[PDB]
Amino acid sequence: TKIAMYNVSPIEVPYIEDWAKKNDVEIKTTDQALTSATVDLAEGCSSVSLKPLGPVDEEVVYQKLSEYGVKCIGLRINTINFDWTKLLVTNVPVYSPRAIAEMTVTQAMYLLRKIGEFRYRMDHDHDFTWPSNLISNEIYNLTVGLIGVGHIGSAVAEIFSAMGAKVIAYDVAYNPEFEPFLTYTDFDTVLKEADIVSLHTPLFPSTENMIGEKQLKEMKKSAYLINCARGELVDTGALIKALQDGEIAGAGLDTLAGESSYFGHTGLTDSEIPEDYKTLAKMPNVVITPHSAFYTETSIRNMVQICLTDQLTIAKGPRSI
Amino acid sequence: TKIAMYNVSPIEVPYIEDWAKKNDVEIKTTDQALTSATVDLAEGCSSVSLKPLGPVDEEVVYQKLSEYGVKCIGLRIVGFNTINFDWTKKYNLLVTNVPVYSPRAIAEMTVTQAMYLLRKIGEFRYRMDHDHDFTWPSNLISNEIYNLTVGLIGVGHIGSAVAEIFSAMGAKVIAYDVAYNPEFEPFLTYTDFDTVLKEADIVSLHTPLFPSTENMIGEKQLKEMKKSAYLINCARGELVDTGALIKALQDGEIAGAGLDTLAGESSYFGHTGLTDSEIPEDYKTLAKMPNVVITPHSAFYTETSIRNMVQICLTDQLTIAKGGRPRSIVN
Amino acid sequence: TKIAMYNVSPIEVPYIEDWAKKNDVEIKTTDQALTSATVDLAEGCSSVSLKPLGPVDEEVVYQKLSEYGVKCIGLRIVGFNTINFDWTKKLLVTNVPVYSPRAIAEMTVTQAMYLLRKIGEFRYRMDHDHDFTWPSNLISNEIYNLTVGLIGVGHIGSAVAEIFSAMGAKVIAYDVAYNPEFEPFLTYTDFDTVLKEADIVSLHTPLFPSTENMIGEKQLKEMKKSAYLINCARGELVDTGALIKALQDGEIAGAGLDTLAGESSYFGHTGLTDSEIPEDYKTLAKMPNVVITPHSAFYTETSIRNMVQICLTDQLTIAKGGRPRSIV
Amino acid sequence: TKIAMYNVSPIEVPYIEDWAKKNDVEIKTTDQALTSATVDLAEGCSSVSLKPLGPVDEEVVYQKLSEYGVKCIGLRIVGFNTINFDWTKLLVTNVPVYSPRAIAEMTVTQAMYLLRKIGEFRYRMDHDHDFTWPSNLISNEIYNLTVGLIGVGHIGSAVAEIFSAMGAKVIAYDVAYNPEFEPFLTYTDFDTVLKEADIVSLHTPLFPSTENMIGEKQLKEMKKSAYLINCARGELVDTGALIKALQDGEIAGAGLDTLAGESSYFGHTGLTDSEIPEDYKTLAKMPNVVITPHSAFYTETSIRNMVQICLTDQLTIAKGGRPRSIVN
Repeated sequence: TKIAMYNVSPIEVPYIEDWAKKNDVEIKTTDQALTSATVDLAEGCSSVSLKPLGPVDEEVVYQKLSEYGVKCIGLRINTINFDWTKLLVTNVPVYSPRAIAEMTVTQAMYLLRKIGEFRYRMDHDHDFTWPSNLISNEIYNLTVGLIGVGHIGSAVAEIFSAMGAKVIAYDVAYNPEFEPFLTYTDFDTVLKEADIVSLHTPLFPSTENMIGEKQLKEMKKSAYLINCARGELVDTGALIKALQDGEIAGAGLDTLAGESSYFGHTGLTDSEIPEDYKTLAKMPNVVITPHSAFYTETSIRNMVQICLTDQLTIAKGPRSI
Repeated sequence: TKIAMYNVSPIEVPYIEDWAKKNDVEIKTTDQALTSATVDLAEGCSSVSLKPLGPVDEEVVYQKLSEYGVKCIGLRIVGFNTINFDWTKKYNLLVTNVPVYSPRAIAEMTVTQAMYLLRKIGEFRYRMDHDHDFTWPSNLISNEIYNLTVGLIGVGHIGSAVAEIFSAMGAKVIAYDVAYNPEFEPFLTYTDFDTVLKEADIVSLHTPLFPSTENMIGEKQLKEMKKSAYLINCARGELVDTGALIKALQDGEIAGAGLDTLAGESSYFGHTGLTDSEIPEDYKTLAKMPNVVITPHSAFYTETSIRNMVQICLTDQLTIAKGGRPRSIVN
Repeated sequence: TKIAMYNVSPIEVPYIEDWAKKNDVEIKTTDQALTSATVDLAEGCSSVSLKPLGPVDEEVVYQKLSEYGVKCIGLRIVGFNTINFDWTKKLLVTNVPVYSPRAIAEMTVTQAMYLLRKIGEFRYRMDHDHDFTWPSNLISNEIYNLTVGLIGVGHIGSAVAEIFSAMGAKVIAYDVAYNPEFEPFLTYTDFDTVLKEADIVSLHTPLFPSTENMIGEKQLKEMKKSAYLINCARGELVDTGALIKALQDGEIAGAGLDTLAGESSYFGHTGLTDSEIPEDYKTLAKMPNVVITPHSAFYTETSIRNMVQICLTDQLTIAKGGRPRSIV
Repeated sequence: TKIAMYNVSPIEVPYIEDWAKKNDVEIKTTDQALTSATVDLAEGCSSVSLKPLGPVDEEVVYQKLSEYGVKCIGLRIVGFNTINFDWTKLLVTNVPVYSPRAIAEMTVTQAMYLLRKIGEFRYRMDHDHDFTWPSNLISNEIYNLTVGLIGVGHIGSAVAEIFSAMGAKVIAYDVAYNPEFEPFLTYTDFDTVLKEADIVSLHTPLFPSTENMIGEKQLKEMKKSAYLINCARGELVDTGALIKALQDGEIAGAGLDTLAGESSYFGHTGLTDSEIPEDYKTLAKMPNVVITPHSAFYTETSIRNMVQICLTDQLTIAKGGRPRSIVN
């Protein structure tokens, strides 16, 4: 059984070759996205694997898939026109909840200890003193609020509750197994009571700009906001006003609305990076990361490996569909 | 029953009045140092309490103290170097300190720096802001903490608290202490110094500072660490030979470092209006490094810490007034 | 809208009356099973709700159901096998898949800690020998120096892992399927190794034909003499004869059971003759290194609350042409 | 540098031998108390180690020890009442902290066993032949419960870390404040602990002022559903009061490792019926009580630490150290 991969980064490669040899399956690979110009590669292959940057719109790819004997298209992570697939599609539902959870916790502790604000005082004003307004506090004294909790949210809960924190959380769906770690309550209560706020809901039209002005005047003025989920969840401009006028204490971001413009690219001009970004990046009580929350060996390993072993069971007869 | 308080900063005040209500003790307060000028205020007090900025230099102070009948000089800090003890025995004067005030403050700073470094955060921001580069390079992939072993040198209040925390998160904690405490076995495994350095993905210092501990971390010790590993010092600068740490980072002996305290820190931390002349190249060299984070000995700086420095001090002195001797007494 | 409930227990009532006054919904109830007779109360209902002990084997029930404009049968348990599914082509079926993982994880843990401390063994020497000494063969250990092994790890296996891991024990586990969300709490490994290394072996696979009698002689001899076997899963995972033999010979050090092969005769029954109660129960039950409970791992307020509320909320969702995921 | 050891038991033997072997000391041993016949063994030795059952009250032994030229009496327990300090005039060292988690774990174990009603169920199964689930034997998940500690030291705090990890709310009364401890518990007053906890655990030391600290008034103050755990010291509880409160439904059950008046039979065999007390028998017959014979301490770790902390203390003595274990 032969497999054909697409969109591969050099970092995915080692784990690919480790699976290739471990499951004793022939694998062919390439960094380029799957097109009509690269379908020729899935010859013999029991499956094609993608990790798409973009839509695979043109439909003759599918024609060639089922003509070549490909049983399945397996993603490593909606980019698939599902109408044309009537081939089996698969995804990678879960790669490392702890990855994004750990980034979340990290950004929140950095801000809490107000490290960014101290380094500014130190480096620009040359002020190595301890001001009344920069006092910090222990994590167990705080109560954390989560807007949306799934695989990523719950890992965040287990960690903070473990550190002694009260976690309170709003989700439209009751999972009982989470009760050891958090108290379910309403949206507003979460915003009102929480010293750290972490976004973990999905992205839908209804959820776009979930967080804007109201919310921020509504947060504790001493609260920090954490978004390791999707930039479209936050009204960015709103955030920027909120921060300036001090309606929150800080924000930690792994993502911003319109991030695809510059996240993932290199060698940009001052002109190609947006001012809202440039403005936040400059705030000592903010931290931004280039959507890197997902980026651990475990994430990489599981993005490749889950999909290939799946792909092996499809060259014979799993839940990923 | 009366206590005189010195060196009070605004920030202590609410814990001060708070404690004075909780216990029914009368408190006189001042933001000034204890000297010949101000010893007056100790009148009819059982104890004075300080958070000193310098030696208590004047014999007169101690004499006039035991002459008022002040039983004890309570410090609101661990440090008692600022007290002349020849003279505290000469005047039959007790001295107390606050040795333990908020271990989780520091353990939490420790963890925070570890995690920040581990997620390469400062290194991404660098690529972002200065090379205008937002890609994920190969060498900046991170790992989850439950896959790592964290290594403590010195396991005291702070060390064990680091252990309970990183252990709560599933990391393996190994540690070297000269002293065995069964209390800590649920959270760490004791090993030897050499091994802690050798096996650890994170090395965190928590031994006290002695002559026998000055420069405990040096060239040989940074050579023995992993290329991948991070050095954390939220303990004391003097544990680290700074030049050596610089050399190690530059030479890629280790991957990064988190510092709350520096050797020779005492001449710049907690100063303002410094001009480049008065801040060292030591600190400058470390601070431009994306894989280094430095805080200004702020590991302790939480409301719990401040509060406890007030209240632990004041109840220690209240029990001295009552005729007790608290273990906070310095001998 | 209307929902009718059968198999209701006194304990369920408050939680139900709460969902009821909360959702603006009529609920009519009865302690007795769904049948030819009692189908008559499902009139006008969007749904019925069951917690059955027998198959609902009468066709008439189903037909009169689709006759009343009843949309769904919602089980308040996991096991939907008490439904004939051919006839449900008339009718939707929902279940309550997860209600308290932790209820069972905490029973599991309690029984382990109890044997590990040898309290039943001590009370035996105190009460029968008038002996209050402390013998060599009764020394115990701290949980963090022991390694806990899981055969099968689901919602329950992971909750258990979470707890033990949190107390500082090492956890190993065998599951046919890989779940990344469990790595902070356990290490995956092979079946054999779970048995060979563990000090406590707990079972959390599901009952299947290919799984019936998972634990027999081979496996018990392979466990550590000092190990403890926990079954808070399903009795049929364990061959009672083999278990009895092993405990008797010292091939394992003890066992905690909430469940037993054959248990249906007597679990759930009162006023029993000594005949009505089988000898293997009485034999394990006479042993001080055994603890047994009557299939109440599940039994907490959280489980009752959630078994009622999840199922009703699902029924409402289906009363509004919703389709919550507990469609079966 | 040679050591004499007294009171050794079969289980200690191995850690003794492994430590003498690891540190190059010779040790001599004997199972009887140190008195004036066996003192003859401590000749040439730099220190002794006992684990006493009753007072060393012979003066020959003290001055014969300082004649043989021994420097300290190392105890392998916390309890020093047995050494006479008039006669030590000789240093005395004890072993103050040997395995907090051993006691904290018995505390937790007993607490979970109670909380899950395994004893009450065992009674209904074995005496009533009743294998059903009653309303009063509904149980609860630990994270929904709150744990109150009277007294918080090495042990009470270890109990706190454990219950905190499981997600319970922990609260404690102590006369002293321990910053190290705020992550696991919240300090408060005595009344409040009794008033709000679903489990009460005793961890205060025994002092004249603490004798009968939990008695009639305090038990009326606890909740009908609360359990009392005493893995601390029996004289802390008024057994009469406790028995009668259990009888009246003032509390829901209790878990005990120690009893006011235990030293008559705990650690003995084989008593007559007259020799095991009425109170004990009353409690032991209560399915909602659990009683272990002061085995809370009794682990591998504990035995080991008792031996090795004492011997190494004694070795730092022979080379001229004066370790903090010195009690004068």
